[PDB]
Amino acid sequence: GVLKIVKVYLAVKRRIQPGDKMAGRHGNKGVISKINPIEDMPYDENGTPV
Amino acid sequence: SVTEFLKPRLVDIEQVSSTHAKVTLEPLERGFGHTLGNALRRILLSSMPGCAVTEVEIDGVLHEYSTKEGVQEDILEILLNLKGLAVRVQGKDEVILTLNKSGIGPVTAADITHDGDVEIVKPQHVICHLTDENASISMRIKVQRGRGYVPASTRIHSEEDERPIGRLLVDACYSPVERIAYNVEAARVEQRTDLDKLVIEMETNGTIDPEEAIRRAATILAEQLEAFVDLR
Amino acid sequence: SVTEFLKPRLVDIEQVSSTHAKVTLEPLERGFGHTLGNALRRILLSSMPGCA
Amino acid sequence: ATILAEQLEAFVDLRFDPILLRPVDDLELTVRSANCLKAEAIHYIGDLVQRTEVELLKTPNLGKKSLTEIKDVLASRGL
Amino acid sequence: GPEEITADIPNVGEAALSKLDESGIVYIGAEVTGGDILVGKVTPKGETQLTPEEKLLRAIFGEKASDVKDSSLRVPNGVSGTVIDVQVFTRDGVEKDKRA
Amino acid sequence: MNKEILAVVEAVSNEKALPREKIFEALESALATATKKKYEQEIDVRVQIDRKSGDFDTFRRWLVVDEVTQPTKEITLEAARYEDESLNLGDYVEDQIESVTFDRITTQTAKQVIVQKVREAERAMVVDQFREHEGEIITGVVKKVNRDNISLDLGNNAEAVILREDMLPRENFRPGDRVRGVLYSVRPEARGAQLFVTR
Amino acid sequence: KPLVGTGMERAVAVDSGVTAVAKRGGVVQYVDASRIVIKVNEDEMYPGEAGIDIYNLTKYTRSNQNTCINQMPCVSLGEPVERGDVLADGPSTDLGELAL
Repeated sequence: GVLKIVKVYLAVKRRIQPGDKMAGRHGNKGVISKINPIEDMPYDENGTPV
Repeated sequence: SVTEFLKPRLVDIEQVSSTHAKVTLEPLERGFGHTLGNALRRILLSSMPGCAVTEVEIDGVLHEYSTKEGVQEDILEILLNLKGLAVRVQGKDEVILTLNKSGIGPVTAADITHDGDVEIVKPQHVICHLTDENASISMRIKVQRGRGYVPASTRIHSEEDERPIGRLLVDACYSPVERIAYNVEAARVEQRTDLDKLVIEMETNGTIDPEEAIRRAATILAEQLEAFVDLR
Repeated sequence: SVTEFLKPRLVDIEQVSSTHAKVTLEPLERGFGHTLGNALRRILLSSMPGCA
Repeated sequence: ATILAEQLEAFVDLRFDPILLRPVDDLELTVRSANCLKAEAIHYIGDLVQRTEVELLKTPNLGKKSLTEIKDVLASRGL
Repeated sequence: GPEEITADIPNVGEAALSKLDESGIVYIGAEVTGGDILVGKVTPKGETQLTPEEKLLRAIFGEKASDVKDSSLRVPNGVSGTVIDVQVFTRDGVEKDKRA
Repeated sequence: MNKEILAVVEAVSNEKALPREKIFEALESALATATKKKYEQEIDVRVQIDRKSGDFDTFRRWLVVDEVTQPTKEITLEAARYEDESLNLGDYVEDQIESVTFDRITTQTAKQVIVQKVREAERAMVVDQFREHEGEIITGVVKKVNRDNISLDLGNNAEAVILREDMLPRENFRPGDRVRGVLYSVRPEARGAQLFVTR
Repeated sequence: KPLVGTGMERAVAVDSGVTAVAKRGGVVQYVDASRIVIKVNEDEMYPGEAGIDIYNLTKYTRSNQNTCINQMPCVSLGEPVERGDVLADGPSTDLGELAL
């Protein structure tokens, strides 16, 4: 019955955002709550933020 | 002398390397060395103008998810490498650069045809590798000046004009300051034995002078504090 | 442009009493409010001259 | 606010073309078109740009494509 | 009657057809969003097999709108991305388009 | 190529309203617009299909002036040595050949020019055959009514538009009313309001 | 790569077919993002053949869960290779080690 088929592949670049599910390798899971600014996160003596 | 405050001033710019640097401010009274210093950090990591790559154009490439014959790395890898490129633009806020290369080997940032007003901080920065002798790469790089981080999604939603197929869009990271660390230590002057001095260590990408960054941060802080001074 | 920055416009002053007061600043650049508040709080707490 | 701003007083401290002199062969035009321009008594692009178009084909050894090309590159350069 | 893929689609603007090629398939590497036409398809309806009228009335006020109704595939709402690959499968005995 | 043009010229329902000469001239103009769209420059040209001879060709219109902008249509007032010009102004050439007529822009402009020519020709021969009727009383039936102008139908693809300016301040044509009305003026110059019928 | 691992990542990466593994040892005659052509060694020559083998790495192919599958070349031009070594890393693989 069908004489032609057209297939189109669409690529989407998904970035991280609040609500995405993140977790480690020890069963600890959670959801991103806030994309904090770089200047808001705590920093060590050398000034490198977490 | 409680009514009047001693005026701080810059006393030393210790340039460790092309990127790492240290700035000394003296003198500062009691907790000021913390407070002001903290503000500077919170101004330096978010409100520092800088030049970043916005758009890329490759003659033989029509979308970033494809691959080009003769190059070892992917087109997306090339865009990601170009994202970290640091350049200094003087005179205007919009520069188009041309990169032409042919032959086996890496393609360093020095291969970009400089226009005189635009300077390449890291000529040895790698972009891609041509593993074929008869392989030619021609690329047009668009660089702009701005502040903060502007994702490509913001640009595509703005949709000022339709772009022809083959004009790749990359995320813009205009901030040229990467690390800031402030320290407060004792200062000896006029036997006061109570004033403090502030040492700010800045690790940047090298396109902005640390003294200029400090001046801009102070100007921004004063402009913000002007409204509080007025108080309607 | 690039040098331009947002300035507060809705500076509202509410007088709860002769001493208690609330000041509302609207709007500010993202993160600038924390800097201004912390700096003003520290200056008022540990630097205001006065007789005691 | 006045104290904080005055603490930053010492820190704020803030508030004829080159192608024309080049020979006509630099007009990215064909060599035959360059010879046509030379035969036009115009050896430099300055004379061609300054003067209105004239003798575009009155000179010898003219071809249609070169006749189009000389004026096309003259208009495209916009010197 | 059999449906065919063609660039011409009834009552659509030129902006919608700009993304499509002459054959009737969106160009590879073209950014598309919800509502765009990736491939233009039209199905015969009501009447057909009248080619002189089709040639003569290709843009007259009758426009043979009821003769062929639009069935072009559209991007689902809320889906955005870049086209990276197009595949065409055609049964034997059917003329192959240029994209194939 | 040619067979298509004979097919589209022999399938015209209004052969009286589209004779071969005017429809082929419209096709020439459409192909000129297609060539304008094809090239990045703007050059007005003519085709001269050669209706009864065979295939078609393309020409080039110079429009001799002293300007330099848009070089494709610029020629000096005295450049007439070779190429058989021998004139001061108005010299045209047969230079450009092999113009593609199978493209989106070409097909779109061809069809648009064809339908526009259909409309212009039908207006021309509904204004030519009803121009001598000026000063005489001719009836009609209205079809569309608006706040600025209304439309009337006469017969044989005849449409008239009457404006508020043509209305007298006191006398008006009520919607749905048909009556004999004198033909005050006939204006072939304006495509709209072709038959200025009033009382 | 995982800073803290269990040492089993290499086995999982090699056993899975996501990454390209050199069937025979030799040198990388031609390295490219699309294909890798390797000239095998004289010791491992099969009789009556040219002596080169070509691996065509899959690029940006949709998976079952609508996820991109990308194979990136690992070796460089002129680098000797041996049987069992990883020539191109598959998705979520770094230097022949699985990295999720």
